[PDB]
Amino acid sequence: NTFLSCSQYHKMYRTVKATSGRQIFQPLHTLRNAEKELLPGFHQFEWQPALKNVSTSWDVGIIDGLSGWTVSVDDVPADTISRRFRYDVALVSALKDLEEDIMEGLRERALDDSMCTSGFTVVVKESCDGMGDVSEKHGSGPAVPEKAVRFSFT
Amino acid sequence: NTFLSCSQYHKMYRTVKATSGRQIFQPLHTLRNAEKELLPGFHQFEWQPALKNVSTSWDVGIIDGLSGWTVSVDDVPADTISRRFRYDVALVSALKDLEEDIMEGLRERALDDSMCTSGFTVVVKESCDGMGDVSEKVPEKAVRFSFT
Amino acid sequence: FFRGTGYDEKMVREMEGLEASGSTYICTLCDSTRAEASQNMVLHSITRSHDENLERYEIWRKNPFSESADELRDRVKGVSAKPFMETQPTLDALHCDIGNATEFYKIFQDEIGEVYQKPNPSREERRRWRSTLDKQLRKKMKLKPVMRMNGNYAR
DNA sequence: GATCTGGCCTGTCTTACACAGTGCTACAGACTGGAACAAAAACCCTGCAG
DNA sequence: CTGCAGGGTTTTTGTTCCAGTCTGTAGCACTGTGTAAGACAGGCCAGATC
DNA sequence: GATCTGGCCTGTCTTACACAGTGGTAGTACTCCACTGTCTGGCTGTACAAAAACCCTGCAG
DNA sequence: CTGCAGGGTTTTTGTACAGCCAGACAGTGGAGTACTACCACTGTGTAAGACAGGCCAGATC
Ligand SMILES: [Ca+2]
Ligand SMILES: [Ca+2]
Ligand SMILES: [Ca+2]
Ligand SMILES: [Ca+2]
Ligand SMILES: [Zn+2]
Repeated sequence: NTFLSCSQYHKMYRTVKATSGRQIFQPLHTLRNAEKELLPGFHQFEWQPALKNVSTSWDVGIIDGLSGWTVSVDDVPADTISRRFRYDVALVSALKDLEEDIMEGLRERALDDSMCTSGFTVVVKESCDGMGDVSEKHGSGPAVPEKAVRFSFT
Repeated sequence: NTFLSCSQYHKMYRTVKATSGRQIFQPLHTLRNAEKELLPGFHQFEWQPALKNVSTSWDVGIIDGLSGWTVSVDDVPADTISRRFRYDVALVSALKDLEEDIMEGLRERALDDSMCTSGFTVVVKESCDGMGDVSEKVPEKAVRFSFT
Repeated sequence: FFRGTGYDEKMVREMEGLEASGSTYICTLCDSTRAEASQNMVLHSITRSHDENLERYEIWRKNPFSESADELRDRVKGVSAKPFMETQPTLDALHCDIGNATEFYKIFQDEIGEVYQKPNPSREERRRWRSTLDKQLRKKMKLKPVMRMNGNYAR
């Protein structure tokens, strides 16, 4: 939430560590470990029926966006840089994030919990716009750090 | 030591104070005058004899370097931007900062502490250099003059 | 006690009223000429001092001997401009390091090819010996070149 | 049948304007005390009530 | 035995006064950055022309 | 029209100037799990003596 | 009024009985762990001046 570094975090960490007698912040690696569940690709799940032409592998995290674009020069170039998830894995991550509030709302709605297993309709908005010719530092020889497009949902 | 912004610091502080606080970090306003010990223009001092050609006010902090260049566009233009200190104030700040270390070293050598208050000699290194290709946000240049 | 030491060459010579920089007078300390500095190399005395440079500059201005351009240039041993910031008689550590580094860089680019065997090489062969030196520094020692060699690349 | 021209429409500059951040600061709005108060929260307690 | 109307009881939660006294945050000045609207260029096809 | 010469051009050699900072990875030197039985030293009900610095008092001047 | 010493009070200071639980010391085997140091990685040329070569053009006789 504060855009701090990895290094700088550890710096001020060792600082407060030797400062007043306690391990007030956790160091890096334990923060990394604790976080790795908050990313996509941690919760196991299923689909009924099974997915259409989708690998049932779940625990995967970040994929490379080219989707196995055969890099051979003869064909259309395959240099296009891209990153994404498995859409569905991102969805299950987002949903299990919100599960706390869904459980709160079920508490308010007083619906019995042995009756809240099937009838859920999540409405999902999605969006896709491009941010053009972005400015970024230390380019004296162009490396296409300009035209980006961000796929998103809510 | 880690290049954080004001808003940066306030968010961090407000956050860590919300949870398990028991406020820990200090608010911004308090630092905004707590630093005044470490800046120039805080510590009393003087010279015998008095310095030549120097206004003897010991409390001025940051000063524009132009030194009251008459803005008359008739004459040579006063456009070049600068900021500096008054050497003496800088030196007294740095020295009275070293106060801790010099008293420590005085005690380590077991030399007396009440007397021997008159023969201190300080060799100070100065160093200056320009800075090329400063991405500007006047050409792209700048010169920094420091000392140690 | 103040010491003006941490200035690069260009600034030192510029503020002590020297002819910046690679002119017939090179050393900020010993006033021997350039070519003479190749005949003798080790035996020299350090003389250059602030106040005496002010003396030599006053001589340059008044011209009390009515000598010509070059004779006066020599009589003051090359002091044209009036210095104003006093500076200690010493060299820098860093960029002497970088200068020796780039000097050995050049001589390595030279000896990769032939120099005692080639009286005057051409630009193409110079860049080619550079290129094979860079490939050698990459295959062995894992050193790609940079635009100009800084302190780390010099070490 | 070969050629001149208005409209137009796609592409291109520009450039005005919004946002973004960052240190100062000014303020408005939170916290402290005594009296004193109303006025329910929840137990309990009677009471007219079946 | 049961039902609430509603009595007692402390507790809570306000709460009225001024002062503060800190604080966050919304100013404020600022200039650097990214964009999209709009001017306008030109070429170029259709319409008018020779 | 032959000759000459200062000033200009090309090529030269030398001194500077950006390249930090950020995240992932790894070896490695430094530190608590449970299990233990034991000891010292603070705590505590009053009564007992010992220092300290003043305030009055008394003798002395 | 001066300076000082028996007594005085009042307060601390400490030792005195006695019992009691908190806090550490050794025991181990390592497993972890924090920490510091590693990687990979952008990009591959410039700007100023001094000097000797050569020429060449502007003026001359
Ligand atoms: Ca868009
Ligand atoms: Ca847009
Ligand atoms: Ca430098
Ligand atoms: Ca530099
Ligand atoms: Zn020398």
